Amino acid sequence: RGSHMMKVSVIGATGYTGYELVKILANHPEFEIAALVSETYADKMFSDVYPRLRSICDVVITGRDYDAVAEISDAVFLCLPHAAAQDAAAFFYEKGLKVVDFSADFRLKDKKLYEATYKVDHTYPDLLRKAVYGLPEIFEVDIKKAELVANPGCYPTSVITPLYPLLKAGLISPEGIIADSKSGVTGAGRKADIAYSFCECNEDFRPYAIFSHRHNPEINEVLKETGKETNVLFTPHLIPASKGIESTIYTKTTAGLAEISACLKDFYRERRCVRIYDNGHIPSTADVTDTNFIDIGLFVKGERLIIVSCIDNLIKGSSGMAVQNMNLMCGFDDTLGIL
Amino acid sequence: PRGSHMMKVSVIGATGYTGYELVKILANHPEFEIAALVSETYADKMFSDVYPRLRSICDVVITGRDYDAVAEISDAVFLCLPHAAAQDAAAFFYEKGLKVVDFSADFRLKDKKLYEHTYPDLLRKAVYGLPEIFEVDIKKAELVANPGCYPTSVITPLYPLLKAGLISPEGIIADSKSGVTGAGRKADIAYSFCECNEDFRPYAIFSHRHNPEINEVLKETGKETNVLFTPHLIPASKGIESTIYTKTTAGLAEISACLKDFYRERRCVRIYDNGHIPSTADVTDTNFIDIGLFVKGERLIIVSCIDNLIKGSSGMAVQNMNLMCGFDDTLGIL
Ligand code: NA
Ligand code: NA
Repeated sequence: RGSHMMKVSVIGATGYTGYELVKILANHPEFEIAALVSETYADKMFSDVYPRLRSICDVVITGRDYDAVAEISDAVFLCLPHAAAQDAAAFFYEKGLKVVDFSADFRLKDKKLYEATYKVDHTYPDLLRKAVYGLPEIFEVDIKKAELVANPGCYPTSVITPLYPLLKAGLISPEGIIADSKSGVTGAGRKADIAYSFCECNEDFRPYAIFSHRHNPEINEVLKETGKETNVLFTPHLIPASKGIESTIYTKTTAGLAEISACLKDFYRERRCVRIYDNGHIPSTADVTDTNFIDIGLFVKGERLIIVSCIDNLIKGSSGMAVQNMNLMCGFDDTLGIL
Repeated sequence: PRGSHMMKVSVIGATGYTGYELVKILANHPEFEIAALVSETYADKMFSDVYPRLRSICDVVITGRDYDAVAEISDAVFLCLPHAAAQDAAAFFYEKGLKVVDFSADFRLKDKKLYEHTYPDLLRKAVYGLPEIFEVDIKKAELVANPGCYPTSVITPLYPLLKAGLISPEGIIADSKSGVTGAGRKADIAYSFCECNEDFRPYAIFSHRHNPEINEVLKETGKETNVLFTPHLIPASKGIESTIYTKTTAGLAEISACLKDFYRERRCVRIYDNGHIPSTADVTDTNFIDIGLFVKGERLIIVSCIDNLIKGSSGMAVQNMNLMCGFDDTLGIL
């Protein structure tokens, strides 16, 4: 209704995650957009860059003035790349804003692991200790008290969410897990690279980053929080489609389907974004594209458990989760303005 | 140009996507010459009425299912017929002395028990037509079962490694992905443009018919495997990629040496061990199988890519026919 209105800004607003985030913020009943920052498209209206939003979000894009942003905003979403994200997050944090950082810079509590993976130095160790990993259906208790939240990566969301309760309850082995995952091309971001051009990706399907994708350590670092050390092997693939992630996950269980289903449905019992199937239904990316849902299908044969996990990469894998995090930091329901 | 060793060949069930790709290859083949193209649905239409891309290339008039007429004008026949029909046709042309390649599954598994099958005597005689492995058996046969498309991408890289004992036979996982042409020319809502476009999905979990095919054939290595196979539908027309997870004790150089030695004379097999990752666009519209190899500690990851309608079907079928007819297996392909 506007009674608990808060001003929110987006830094790095013209990438694909910024577009999905603005779409949500525009219709959110308590967040009011204050600034949309992009150094490249400054002095243009957001609807000049994204004409689909003409007459819905016509806010004039401004340049990088962080003092300007802090003085007009209660909260900021950072869609910046690494390193720049650290400086901005640190600035807006001490100014007293609520901060959601899309980047990886504050996700990994282990500083050397970060520097080794991202090949850049981490210069805010105390802030790194304070940041909360933004998986709303798992770490809600901690997010509600946070002022700095590291938004999870898109592939880690699709793999962590179904595995977390089963590891913690001891129903699957922590060793030998294979996640064979596939994403739409929007996962590369708004890029001019030849490798992301239409003619190179259209009709093509490929693995990439074999034994080397920066999300594999994130998955295993977070799942350690279940009390069990994991060695998930993660391999991504590029789908000739704009949006959508599917993860096929292979595990070993001593339990039967009924117990595995009860563990997941009990753990996610109040979480409207989590849709769990145990009846033979197979999630596909079209079931979750343009939604904030995560769909999980369960299949058991003997000791083999296969999990199919689907999300929209830009919404449950990024912007929608970012708004759930912001909702939670602001005292709102996690699904406010979402579903 | 007609060749000095010309032979006549017919195609039964010619108007599906496998028949289309097969006709493309036959029309350019320097020795095979098309005699009949049979399709009860499109009889009395020219092949290029169904596939206008082939206009002025293959304008052969399609005929109905009169198998005596085919046998009288053909030295050999390709059967792209559905289950059961394929059994009677292959029994007929075998009696009449024709070389036969059957695209269906009805003659792939020697063990009748897995099928449950009429013609059990004939089932004994059918040869599994994986040309880069069973060449010996193929040349001496009169009935070949063309292998399935997914088994082709998975058996081919795993066979030598199991035989040489370089990977474990237990615990192998094949996570495989295919273009929609793998469903054949069908009027099903599930295969419509609007249902498949922009969508990606696993299917047939724990239940795809190609998965016992993979394991039955790999038993010929001397190893009892339990390959877990899961297929997925790509929103693209053609192409298979198989990501294969194995356990090895051997190093990259040894695994590579095994594969490149076992396939050293086989021009359709392209093996990479240098970090190059194959993609479906590298093999689409070709008869190549591209294999990438990746080792970390005890983990071997294999990436295997084919055109599902050519190397996984029609181009392989012409390899099998070439071999049965005394030609080099890549004649008219490379
Ligand atoms: Na709003
Ligand atoms: Na020809």
